[PDB]
Amino acid sequence: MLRREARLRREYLYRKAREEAQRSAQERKERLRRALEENRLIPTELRREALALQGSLEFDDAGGEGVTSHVDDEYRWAGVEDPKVMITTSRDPSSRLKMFAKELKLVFPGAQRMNRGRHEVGALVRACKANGVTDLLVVHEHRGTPVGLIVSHLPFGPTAYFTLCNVVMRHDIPDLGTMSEAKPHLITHGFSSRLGKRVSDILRYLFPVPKDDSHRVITFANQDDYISFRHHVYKKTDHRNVELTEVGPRFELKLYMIRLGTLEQEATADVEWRWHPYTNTARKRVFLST
Amino acid sequence: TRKYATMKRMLSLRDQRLKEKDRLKPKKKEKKDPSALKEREVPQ
Amino acid sequence: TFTEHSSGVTGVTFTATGYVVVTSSMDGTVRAFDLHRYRNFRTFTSPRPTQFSCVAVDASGEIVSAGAQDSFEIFVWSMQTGRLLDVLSGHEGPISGLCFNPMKSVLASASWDKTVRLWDMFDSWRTKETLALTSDALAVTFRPDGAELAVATLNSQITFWDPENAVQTGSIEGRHDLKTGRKELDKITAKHAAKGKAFTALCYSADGHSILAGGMSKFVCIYHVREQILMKRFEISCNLSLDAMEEFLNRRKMTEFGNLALIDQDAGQEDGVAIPLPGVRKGDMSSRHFKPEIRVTSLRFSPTGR
Amino acid sequence: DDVVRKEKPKEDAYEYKKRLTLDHESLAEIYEQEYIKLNQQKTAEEENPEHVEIQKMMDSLFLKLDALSNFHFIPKPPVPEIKVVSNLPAITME
Amino acid sequence: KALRKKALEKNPDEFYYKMTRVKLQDGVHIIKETKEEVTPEQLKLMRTQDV
Amino acid sequence: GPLQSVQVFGRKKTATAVAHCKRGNGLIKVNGRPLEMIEPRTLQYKLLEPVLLLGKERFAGVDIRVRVKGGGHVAQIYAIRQSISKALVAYYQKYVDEASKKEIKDILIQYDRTLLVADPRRCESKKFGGPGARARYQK
Amino acid sequence: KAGKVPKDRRRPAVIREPHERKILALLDALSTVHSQKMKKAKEQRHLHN
Amino acid sequence: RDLPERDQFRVRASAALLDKLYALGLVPTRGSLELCDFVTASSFCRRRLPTVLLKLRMAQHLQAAVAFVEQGHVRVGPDVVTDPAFLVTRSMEDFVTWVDSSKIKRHVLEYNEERDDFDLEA
Amino acid sequence: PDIKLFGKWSTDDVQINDISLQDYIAVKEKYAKYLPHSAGRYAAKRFRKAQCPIVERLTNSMMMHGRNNGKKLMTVRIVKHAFEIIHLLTGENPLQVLVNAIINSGPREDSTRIGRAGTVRRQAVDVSPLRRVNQAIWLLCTGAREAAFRNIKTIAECLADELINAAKGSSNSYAIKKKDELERVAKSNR
Amino acid sequence: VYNMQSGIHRGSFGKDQAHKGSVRGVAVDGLNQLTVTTGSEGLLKFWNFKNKILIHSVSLSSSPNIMLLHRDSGILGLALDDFSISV
RNA sequence: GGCCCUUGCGGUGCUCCUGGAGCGCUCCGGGUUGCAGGUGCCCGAGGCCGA
RNA sequence: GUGUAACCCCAUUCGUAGGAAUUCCCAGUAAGUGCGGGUCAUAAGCUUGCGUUGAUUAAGUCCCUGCCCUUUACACACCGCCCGUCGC
RNA sequence: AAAAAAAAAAAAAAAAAAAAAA
Ligand SMILES: [Mg+2]
Ligand SMILES: [Mg+2]
Ligand SMILES: [Mg+2]
Ligand SMILES: [Mg+2]
Repeated sequence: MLRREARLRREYLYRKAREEAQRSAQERKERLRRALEENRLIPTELRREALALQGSLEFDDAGGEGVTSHVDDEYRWAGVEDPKVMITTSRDPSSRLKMFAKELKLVFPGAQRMNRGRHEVGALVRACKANGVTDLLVVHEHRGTPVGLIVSHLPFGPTAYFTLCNVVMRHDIPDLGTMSEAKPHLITHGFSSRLGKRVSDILRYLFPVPKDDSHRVITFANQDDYISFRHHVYKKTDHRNVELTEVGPRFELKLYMIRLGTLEQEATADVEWRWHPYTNTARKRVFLST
Repeated sequence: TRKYATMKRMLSLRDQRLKEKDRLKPKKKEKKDPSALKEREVPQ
Repeated sequence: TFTEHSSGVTGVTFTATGYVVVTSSMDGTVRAFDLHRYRNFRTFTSPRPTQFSCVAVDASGEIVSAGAQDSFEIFVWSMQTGRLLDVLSGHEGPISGLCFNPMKSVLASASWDKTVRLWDMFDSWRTKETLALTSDALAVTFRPDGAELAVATLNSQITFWDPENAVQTGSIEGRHDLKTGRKELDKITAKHAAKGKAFTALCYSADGHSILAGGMSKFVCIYHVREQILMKRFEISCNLSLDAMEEFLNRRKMTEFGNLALIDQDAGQEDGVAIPLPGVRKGDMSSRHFKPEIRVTSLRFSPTGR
Repeated sequence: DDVVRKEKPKEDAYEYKKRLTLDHESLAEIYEQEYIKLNQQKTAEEENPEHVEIQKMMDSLFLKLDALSNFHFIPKPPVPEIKVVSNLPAITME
Repeated sequence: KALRKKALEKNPDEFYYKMTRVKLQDGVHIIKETKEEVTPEQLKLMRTQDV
Repeated sequence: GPLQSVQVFGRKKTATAVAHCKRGNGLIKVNGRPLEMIEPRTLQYKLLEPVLLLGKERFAGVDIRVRVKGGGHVAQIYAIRQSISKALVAYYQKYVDEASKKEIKDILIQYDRTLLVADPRRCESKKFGGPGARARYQK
Repeated sequence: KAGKVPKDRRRPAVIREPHERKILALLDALSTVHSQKMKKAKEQRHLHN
Repeated sequence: RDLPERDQFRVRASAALLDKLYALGLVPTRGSLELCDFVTASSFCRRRLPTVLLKLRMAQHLQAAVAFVEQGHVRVGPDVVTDPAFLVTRSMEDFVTWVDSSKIKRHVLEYNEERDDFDLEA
Repeated sequence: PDIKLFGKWSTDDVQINDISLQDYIAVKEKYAKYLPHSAGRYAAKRFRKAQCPIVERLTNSMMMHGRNNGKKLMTVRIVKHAFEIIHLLTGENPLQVLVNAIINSGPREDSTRIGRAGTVRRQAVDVSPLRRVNQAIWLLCTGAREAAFRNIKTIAECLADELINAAKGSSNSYAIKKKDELERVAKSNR
Repeated sequence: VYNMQSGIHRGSFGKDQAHKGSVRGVAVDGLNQLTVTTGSEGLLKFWNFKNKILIHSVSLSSSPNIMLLHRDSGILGLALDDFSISV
């Protein structure tokens, strides 16, 4: 199994290297295909090798997988199987942190929370991979308030680092009751840039495919690179009029890191994107919106 | 006494009973002898 | 005779009560057949395309289980409903074998990571046990009462464990007993090959006082489990037209250039029908088909005991 | 904006029954329609000489290929179909 | 970072013929100096030259 | 002619011990010190477990030296016991008949399997499995 | 490093006469200046190229 | 290829063929049928066991790699194979390793300072 | 060879006079150890701690009570001193004393409660042997801890006298009082 | 008793000697559980093979001559000097 | 344990019956040997390499 | 953790703690102890890694508080119709 | 390019010699 995991990773990185070549290889194919379909001069860059493209074009069919994308390879079983999420905390947690980790279990369908004792960081990733855990969440705290969040996709998936800003928990609010706990509908709003499409994908795949008539709503709203997490359930009193009742925790997120590897590989994994605060134009730039 | 990974005796590609075009390579490594004189053609 | 399966069948089992036979195949399917109406009434397949290596069915007959060559995980289905109840994970490497406890309804599976794992089915908290071994495991069998367990390991030892207490009751060393002979094409001698071969088939007697072990040889060894001694050795065959039967190859056939086995190989493959293909161990396309090796693929003992 | 269910190539016998009951609308009447469709499609395969010729080439090649791998390949999931059993004693199957 | 990446794909079963005569010391591959292998006759000869 | 010697490893958590056993008169030393000088002495009997199981007649023909590093007190003691037992079994296999090796091995296994085979403690918990029994969960 | 050599095995060192060291010191000092001269001329050629 | 691109028969046949070739390793990725004309007689030779031993850095010379399988130092799972003509699947190449109680595995373990007489000899 | 606890207390002479508790007290030849420190996994599965020797269970349950948890060697020496004092005072095998004390301290029937906000009612119920052993050990350890608190007397002497009194069956011990009151309440609620 | 592989003495039966007279025959059961020996004095003794503890002794009418054991059946054959055979 | 022109020491040159794979030999007998139809087989170099 | 150990152990002396309510927790888990780092966010009486010692009870029901679903693949065997209202 | 090892010299330098990156 250890050799299998090492073998698969090299295939994953190796395919990532040639994704740019294959996109360039594909893009020049349609221009020739457009050139033959509508009788017009073949572009001079395609003037040579034109017959070779035609032969591969004639081979092209629906059966082939097509051009490879690293996002698809990372999230291979996103739709077919329901995700399995495990939630843990840092060593020696506070009382309020153990409340927060208890609430994230209810938010994510099918999540489980395990006590972090003396478990080294490396061993947890090994155990999660062995038992088929899809996603791993690690949460930090400062003076009884959660302050950091890490989301990791176990099969050599991307690792996303977050910092929390305005956390309000249900345990603060009296006599709320019990949650609906049904499979939720997802509302993603404000993500427009290419990186914004990347980040919204990571957050969406933490959830299973819901039912059509589900009344549970989870909203991720981006406003000036700050993502707002909101949890609501609605009741249709009558046509065109809807009532919203808030349930669940309320907190904000700020992304500053995405790494290709897992949280066991800080020393080897490459950085897809980092937040650089000491750039001269750092204060006047946003990345999740265009 | 026993041998392993044996292969049948076949023609080699460096045999001179082949033509020069067909021959693979002379497989010769040349080393500049320190005692050897360096001679060059440099027009004045 | 049932021909529903397309590829070879790796394992087969009867249910404990009914006249029902369950098979697992390389097709990726586990099929159940009834003898009352002679039909394949239930077929189980994995959500993922995988090949199964063995089958095990509970004594009650409600639970059907199978293990894979590659996906490294045990699949468990329900007999009456036919849906995938669960996927048991934790092993590393292929699963060598499975067996249900006849009286307790727990599943024991051996794998190539030097481990044998016990799974509890009708347990609210999903208790699991691991049994670590010095070398890779190959087979697992329960005694008829179900209070003792036997594991064959790659170093040719049979270890007897107590499943409920996870304690090793005993061990049996069996490397010397498996007299193995050299094949015609082997460069190495009999002893060097024997140092790398172990038992691969085990079966308890009806009473359980003796154990039968077999592998790639013409001998089946019957051991007394409590004394850990070899009571008897049975010779399966004396046919010398089968490969690897005799330990020392005849000196008469040797010449200066070797025993020249390929001449006889071509003479034997002159049967035609197919074309021998390089790299096939078994089958029509295998070159070494006219004189196969002697191997005892499996052993079983009658529940009657006669 | 939810995760969209992807399309499986594998069809279990629980959603196979649903499809037949869906479009048609007694159980024998449902099975009668599908069986005729299955035979009609099977006749189409036999009436095209090229597809028949290609299928025989696949059979010869694939039996060669799996032998080289010693029967270690990715399997094909079984497709659900309808079969004709007739009312006569079970001796005939023996 | 270049070195740590190489340790990821390291195969423990790898074999090289240098490994037979050389043993690791604390993990470091030290090439031990070759022995001179003098015999008693020459050893007696050096002492006569020294005096 | 050549000396008959065997070196074997024993492990317990981060404690690792290397034991060298050769032909001798019965001397057992740990880090240059006798067995009775190893601290803590509260577990001294745990350190004397193999000898009392096998008697001095079997240990009278061998000399064993153990070098142990890492871990704490208890882990080091367990590593030393495991290394001593494994080294003795290996020596009687290599330079004595196999019958005595089998008898010593099954006595040691019958008392406590830890003396010969180290079992690492891994992560196994209810949390990895889903709620409910393996059967009867979602029908 | 393998610096250690036993007492019995070690040999006395060579004792050079004063004339020999004068000749030997001349060559090393000459070689140091010559080696320095060539290395300086190396950089001038590379910069000009 | 000559069959129409929008034909169900072609699509199913194309997926079955590329899935078998990818498992054997003859084709690098499960792409289009364009990759299927790149398979040659040499593509089969690259999947033999002796050249795989060369890839896994267990051997460095092809004559040495062929020598080891004949002398029975390499096993694929519990089975030990002595035939140099043995194509190994991508799954099975993960379980080629030195057979236990072999002098080469003794040399490897001695080099790494991980040799214990109890486990190997047993 | 003969295996004796701490090198001086034999286990062959130990015998159990209760047939019900024969299968749940591990003191005989197979479970005989030199020290009450084996580092096994006896909490892994249900009913497995019945295989743990009774002295090791007493050592573990004496660590929970009135101590910073995780100090096992101190508890081992406390048990050794208690056994030495018991042998000095009574003159018989301390293992037999411990077995008799555990046999005597275990309640036979308990009271299952059905409780509402207003009042609680009870029904007398049977007790399984495993719970008998668990409650016996827990009561002995708690009695020793309570006797040792705020007194010029180390825990070893209080533990020794507790086992002595419980084995004798005297009512001067904490566990005997608790057992008698539990059976009395169960009798009253029949 | 000697080990065949090493040739090392592995103990002896009896405190000093098994029999007063000469030992005519020895035999070992197939399962290595019982060892039976004979003496010229006319005694037949059965021993445990492992711990070498005497079990039972049988007196014979005449001195035994030769002795063989049929292991699988467990049948022992005795020839005596009075020309009779006892099974 | 035994050895007494010895050795915890080492080397050579011939002999040692082919399963199918040296068949055919008591006698008798061996002389007058008294145009259906065939179209085969062979021809691929691209490295998820190591040094 | 490369930028010019306590805890524990033996022996000596001395000598008679936090309500009502409420939160969290199932195995290397609860609890105690030491030793590092400050890593482009957060962090200074704080934050995160690493190791050492290591437990008691429980492996099951819907009784309370609630949550998610349902009441239209004909092997053998088993079983044999959920109910009510208002609209069209 | 660079971390080494073996010699001499001057009040560190100099010739050879291996490994590693590229
Ligand atoms: Mg804690
Ligand atoms: Mg801790
Ligand atoms: Mg308090
Ligand atoms: Mg701390």
